[PDB]
Amino acid sequence: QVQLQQSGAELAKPGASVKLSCKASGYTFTSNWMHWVKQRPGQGLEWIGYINPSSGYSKYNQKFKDKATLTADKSSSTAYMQLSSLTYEDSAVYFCARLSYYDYDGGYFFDFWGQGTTLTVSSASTKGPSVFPLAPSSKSTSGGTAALGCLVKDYFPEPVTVSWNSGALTSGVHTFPAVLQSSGLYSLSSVVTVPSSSLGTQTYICNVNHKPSNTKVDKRVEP
Amino acid sequence: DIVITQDELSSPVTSGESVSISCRSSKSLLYKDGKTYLNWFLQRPGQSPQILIYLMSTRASGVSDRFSGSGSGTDFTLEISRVKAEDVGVYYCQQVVEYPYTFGGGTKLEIKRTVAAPSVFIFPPSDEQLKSGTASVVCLLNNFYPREAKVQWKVDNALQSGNSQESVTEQDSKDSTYSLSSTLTLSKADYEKHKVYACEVTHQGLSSPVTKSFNRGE
Ligand SMILES: C=CC[N+]1([C@H]2C[C@H]3[C@@H]4CC[C@H]5C[C@H](O)[C@@H](N6CCOCC6)C[C@]5(C)[C@H]4CC[C@]3(C)[C@H]2OC(C)=O)CCCC1
Repeated sequence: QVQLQQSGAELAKPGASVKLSCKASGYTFTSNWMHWVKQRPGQGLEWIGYINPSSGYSKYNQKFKDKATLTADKSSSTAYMQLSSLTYEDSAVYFCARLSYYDYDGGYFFDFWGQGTTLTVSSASTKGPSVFPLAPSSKSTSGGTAALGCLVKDYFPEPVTVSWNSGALTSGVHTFPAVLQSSGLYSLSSVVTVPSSSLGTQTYICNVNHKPSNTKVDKRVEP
Repeated sequence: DIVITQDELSSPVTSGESVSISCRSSKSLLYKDGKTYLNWFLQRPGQSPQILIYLMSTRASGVSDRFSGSGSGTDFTLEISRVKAEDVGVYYCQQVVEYPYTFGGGTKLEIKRTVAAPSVFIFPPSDEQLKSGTASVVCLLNNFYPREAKVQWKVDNALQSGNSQESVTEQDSKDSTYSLSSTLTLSKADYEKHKVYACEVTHQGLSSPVTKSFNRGE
């Protein structure tokens, strides 16, 4: 399986630096140039640059030539992007993407992407979430199905991730967009619908990650 | 640098209808070899962009034959012949004829479907949360269309104002519905002074407002 896997979300202070990683597996890392892309809401996508991992040479968008520094470690099949002298304008999702070329038609494009890394630049301190059960009950049944979930409250910065039963449960899952509370902290719920029949014999656990605070929790959700 | 421009929105489309998304460049993307260095990507909600078309009109690996591309040196079109649920997301054009590579601002595609009422579910606060002095009451509207909905909270039949927040999912890629959470936040003190907690939802798929409620401690 060709895939790119990126480092988890980070908080950094104004003026500091961060170094983001992109591990390549399932192919010879040195064979494909690795590109990086920035994404912010209503700012589309911006191309940052690429590195040739075989040679170590990198090429930049002029706009990022003073911001980004690309490196590659051949032994660990990992590409890195350092972002220097951070500002609020650097808060974004950053992707790595591999370039492929097809000699038969001259076509080249980004064929595989990392899942992205969220970076928030802020002076405020991190805060990990409090995770509460949204318990299934008669007030959450319909037919022979029941809704249950987890409330992920009071964290900073974004994002959290939520899986169910370590990723075994995906159908019916709705993880909502976070909302900013008046407190300056974020909150979100993740919900799933399951067979009401299953509530007695099937365990449901939400697996909550808050990479910017380096915290994780599992919360068992009982009827 | 080349500036790539797209429209922000595409007029929503019903499953089976055709749709057309445009993109334009400030410079020609036609190179001397006769090829035009324009790519199309689809970014589905929460995911990375995925290649659809390269060289302006070649479909990439595993891309449905419902997608096709055309254009001049500077004006381009992505054509979806018979739109489907899974097409929902943001479409981006990208020029790669020169560095720096540049992208359009993206075009969101929403699909239209039949009116569908929300399933409404309500969740009292956890004993664990209460111990720490706050109560969060959650009302869930699952799988409805269209997105417009009103959720009012009533505590002991008093309408609440200014103490709830809502959040809505992007359009589901299988059934083209939305889901929505409404969270009412109270102090432990205020929560424990009242009995009846109700979530009242108005929606076009509902003849009249549905109310889901519980009594504290039941
Ligand atoms: C301006 C002239 C340049 N043009 C093309 C031409 C493109 C090159 C064609 C030959 C390829 C061989 C190599 O094996 C490829 N692999 C290296 C390892 O990683 C996976 C890919 C990349 C390769 C070098 C291409 C990189 C992108 C090149 C420079 C393109 O230029 C840009 C700006 O992208 C643009 C229009 C057509 C000609």
